[PDB]
Amino acid sequence: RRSEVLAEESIVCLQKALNHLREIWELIGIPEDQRLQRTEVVKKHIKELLDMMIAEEESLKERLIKSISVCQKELNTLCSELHVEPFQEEGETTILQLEKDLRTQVELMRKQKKERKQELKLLQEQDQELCEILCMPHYDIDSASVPSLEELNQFRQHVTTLRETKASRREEFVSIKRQIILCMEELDHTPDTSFERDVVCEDEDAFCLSLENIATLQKLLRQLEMQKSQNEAVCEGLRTQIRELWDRLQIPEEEREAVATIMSGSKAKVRKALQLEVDRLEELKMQNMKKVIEAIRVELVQYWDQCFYSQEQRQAFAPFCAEDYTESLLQLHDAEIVRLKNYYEVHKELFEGVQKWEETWRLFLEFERKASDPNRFTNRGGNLLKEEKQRAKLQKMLPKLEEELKARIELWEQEHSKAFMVNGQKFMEYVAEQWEMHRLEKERAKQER
Amino acid sequence: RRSEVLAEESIVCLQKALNHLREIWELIGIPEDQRLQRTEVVKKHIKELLDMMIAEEESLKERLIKSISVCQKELNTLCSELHVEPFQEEGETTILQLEKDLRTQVELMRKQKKERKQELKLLQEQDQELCEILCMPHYDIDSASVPSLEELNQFRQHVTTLRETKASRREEFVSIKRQIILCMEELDHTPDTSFERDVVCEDEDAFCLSLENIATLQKLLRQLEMQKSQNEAVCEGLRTQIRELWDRLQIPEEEREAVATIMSGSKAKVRKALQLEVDRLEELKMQNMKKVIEAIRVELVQYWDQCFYSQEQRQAFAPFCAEDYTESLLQLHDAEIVRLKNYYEVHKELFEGVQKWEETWRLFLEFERKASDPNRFTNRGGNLLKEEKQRAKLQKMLPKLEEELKARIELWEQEHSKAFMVNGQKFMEYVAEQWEMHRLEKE
Repeated sequence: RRSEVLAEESIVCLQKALNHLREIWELIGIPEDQRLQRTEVVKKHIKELLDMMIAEEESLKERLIKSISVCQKELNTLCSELHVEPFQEEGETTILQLEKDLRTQVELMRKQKKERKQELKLLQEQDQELCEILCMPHYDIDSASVPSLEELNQFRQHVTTLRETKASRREEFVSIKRQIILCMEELDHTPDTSFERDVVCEDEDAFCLSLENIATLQKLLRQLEMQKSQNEAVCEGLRTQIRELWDRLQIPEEEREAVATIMSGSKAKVRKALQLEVDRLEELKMQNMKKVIEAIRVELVQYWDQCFYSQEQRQAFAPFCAEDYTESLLQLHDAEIVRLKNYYEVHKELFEGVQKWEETWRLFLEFERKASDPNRFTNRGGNLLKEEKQRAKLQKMLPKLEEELKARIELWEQEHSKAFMVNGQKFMEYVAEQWEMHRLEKERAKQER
Repeated sequence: RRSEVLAEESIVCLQKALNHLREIWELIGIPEDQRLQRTEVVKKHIKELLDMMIAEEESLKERLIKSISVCQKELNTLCSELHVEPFQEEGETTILQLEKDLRTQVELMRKQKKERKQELKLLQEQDQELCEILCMPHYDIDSASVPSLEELNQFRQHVTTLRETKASRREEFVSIKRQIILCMEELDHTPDTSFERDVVCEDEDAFCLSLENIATLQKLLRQLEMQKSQNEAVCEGLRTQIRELWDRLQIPEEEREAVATIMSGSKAKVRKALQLEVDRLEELKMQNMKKVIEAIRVELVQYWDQCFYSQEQRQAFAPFCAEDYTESLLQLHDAEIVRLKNYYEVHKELFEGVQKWEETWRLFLEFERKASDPNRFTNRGGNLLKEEKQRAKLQKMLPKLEEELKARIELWEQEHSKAFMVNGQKFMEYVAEQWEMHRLEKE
């Protein structure tokens, strides 16, 4: 109302000024011509200014009103694209205020739109990122244009669940790697594969966490466990074989407790040591049986020096040589030597007398040689009579044997049959041949007397 | 009531405009703040403009008053100078019209001021120009400041009178110049003086028409006129002497006419010719008296033989033997020939007898000679008788003559006295002294 009064005040000012100008035009003489020529200037300036400001405001009405008319199309645009009810009031209803508020709400909803597009951009920046790793497809909108709150939250839950699954698969990767490492450390493997080097050495983050690479990881663990299982099986075999030779040989407590260290974790370089021990134990059995079989062969030689010996009867055997020691060899020697022992115990006295004859014979030859006077009396060993005295006893002992030996031999053929060889044939023929050489020596020495 | 109408018209326009603009401010919601601002803008600007208008009007009004004041004082001062005729118009004073009027009157007063001052300068210029030539004083001022109409009149009348005097001086100059010209023509002067040659040859406009050169001029004219008068007087004297010589001489009337042309003016030609004429006439007179004197001398010598003379008588008189032919000498010779002719004529009867005796005696000697020589008979002229007879007659006449003659010779010495001689002595003795020369010639 102050302005509405200041208007009337201005009018009053004008009227007063005009009155004054009319006064000073009277104090001095001034024609109506110059008076009108001076009032015309004032009216001109006035009209000019009035037209100026009134143009400013008249144009201003059109400006604000057009601004509103456009702004409403703009809001109807921005309330359709964005599912939100338009806002308004019913008091002012003031052109200025209405225009200002309309432009305000428009700017606001543009900020909203920009924020939605931006949020969408970030969501995409996470989506394309994660989908590359899990090898999952995205995402079917397909709107680089406009979104909605419902759709926004949908994609939000989508991404969050994606992060959940990604974290889970990451945990799986972690654990399985933690196991694979131990397996490779056990088998002493070292990767040597592009994939293996990725898993073990690239040390995250990797890889394409699609079901493919994961399945390959699982398969790798299965392979390491396969090799480990193989090791355990084989070395179980060896560990059991050493128990076999344990029981067969001796299995002492101390030795067993010693090898018990080797009776441990299969999957290593232990295998070589165990195979070494097996070859060593087999060789040990071979050499032990070698000692035993050698000994028994010596006993065979002794028992063949006890009776016998046709070298063809020595060759009547077979296990001589025997560079191979196939255990059963021992089982052969046992049989032959047992047979030989029993057979000896059967014809014991026979062979006893058989040696008795050669002993008595050689001795008797020595005594006859001493009695044949190589020097005698002058060069010999007294007593000289006792030598004859025993020579007689020997000479009595011989035919008692010869008759007793010719009996058992002739009895043996009836008992066993059918031939006889005693490093010569038969045996009493050798005897008679020795009696022959002796009696011939004596008959020839008799001519020397 | 028309400017007032347009004024109320503008008030209406303003009111309407304010109403409409306020209405626009009510339609569109203006929070009064901007209203109160804009109204302030309007009132401020308009009050500024109107105050500019008013201030301009006040400045111009006060200025007009100042102009009226200055022009008023100025007009007082412009009324004092020249003539005090202030002018006032009754009716409507009217500030503007009064200013325009006072300004105009000031303009006109300045105008006639400059006009009268310039006219003063010009009048002084003419004044000096003329006063340089007429050599008159000027003027009684010079008071170059301010003139009055009356003073203008005084200077004017002064100049007019000066022009009159100038014209007069020039007229007299012309007349006297002409006269002097004719004078110098008469005597063939050829000016010769710086003044003479300015006057004659320079032929205007000079010299200084002062009292100086005018007095000098008239003095020169007096000199030349005196010269001419002297000359004419001399010529008149010559003419008079010539006339006197005419009266003294025979002077033919047919010879007195052609000599009238020479007796004219007083030119040097006339002068010289007159002098020559006089000299010629004096010489002629002298030669005439000469001829006459010589003639009288020969008449004397005619009479110096008839009775006279003797060497003493030849020495007697004879003053003329130097030829000074005056009228006095003429008179002398006249007296002598008169006295001589009379001395002879008085004794003419007494003088003839001498020649008679001498002739008679001479021829007597002739006859006495021819009658003595005896060779006569053979070689002489007859008649001898006549000869002898005549001789006898002679001897008869001779002594009878001497008788009648000796009576007159003694009678003359009885008068004037006392003796006479002729070529010695002589005379009557010589008469007888010849008879003895005959008487001795006979022995």
